Amino acid sequence: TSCPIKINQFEGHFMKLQADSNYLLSKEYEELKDVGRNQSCDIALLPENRGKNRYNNILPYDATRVKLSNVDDDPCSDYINASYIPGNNFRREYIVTQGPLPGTKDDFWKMVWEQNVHNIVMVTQCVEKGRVKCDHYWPADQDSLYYGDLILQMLSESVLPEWTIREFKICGAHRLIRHFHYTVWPDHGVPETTQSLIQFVRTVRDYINRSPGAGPTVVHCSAGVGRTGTFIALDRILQQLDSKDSVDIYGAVHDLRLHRVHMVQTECQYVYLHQCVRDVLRARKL
Ligand SMILES: [Cl-]
Ligand SMILES: [Cl-]
Repeated sequence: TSCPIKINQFEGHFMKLQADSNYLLSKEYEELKDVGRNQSCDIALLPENRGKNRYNNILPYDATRVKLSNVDDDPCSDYINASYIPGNNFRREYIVTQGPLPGTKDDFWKMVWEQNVHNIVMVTQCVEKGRVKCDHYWPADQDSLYYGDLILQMLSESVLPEWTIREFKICGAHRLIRHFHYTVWPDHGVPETTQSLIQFVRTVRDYINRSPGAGPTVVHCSAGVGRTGTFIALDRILQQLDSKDSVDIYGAVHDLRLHRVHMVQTECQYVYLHQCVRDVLRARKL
């Protein structure tokens, strides 16, 4: 369930993994294949919930799903496609979810309100080369909108070359929510540089560390598994490097997989995590 590498050995460890056409890397990534796989997704499968899943084969485990509150009238009114995920420090440091659908964006905001979320991380565009990935579930401008019993107002939007940071006020109290939208992930494969995602993660983590009251950080892409799991794994491992004498990429991904299917969905993303750590450690060493 873990594979901790001493920082001074990490360079050579990763070269070793990469030798003979990623021979041993592939072997290790495959060891993760089965983690979590005993767990059912019965609630997600109930007829009343079918329209609430973006992908009919990417569903939260019963044991770790986030539940919406309910009172009077409440079939599976408690359902959203979202899972609690541990971080470097505590259980439920994140909530991972699918890209909201037009028909579940009210549920999404209800969850953000009920869970005291102050930071949302989005690692997809809404449409990628014409394929719908996520509904545009926030306001397009500063004009307010209702989502269910909540009112949302976008107070600010700061567009940078690789991500956009929005701030919303939500009234249900009123709270300030920041949205960190990474806008450059390639349509296929991982980002072209490690620096891009490293700098994005570092920026998000700065803000999270400035939100001590908050509930979990929401992270999503389209399905809430591959890019999302890579983002969370990188956030967790970068914190390891700052605190610790070793780094456990395998262990972070193992832990993510115990909580949601497919977290870090491709070997390419698993390689990218190693290349990110390799690059940070090279710069430190120097
Ligand atoms: Cl749920
Ligand atoms: Cl960790």
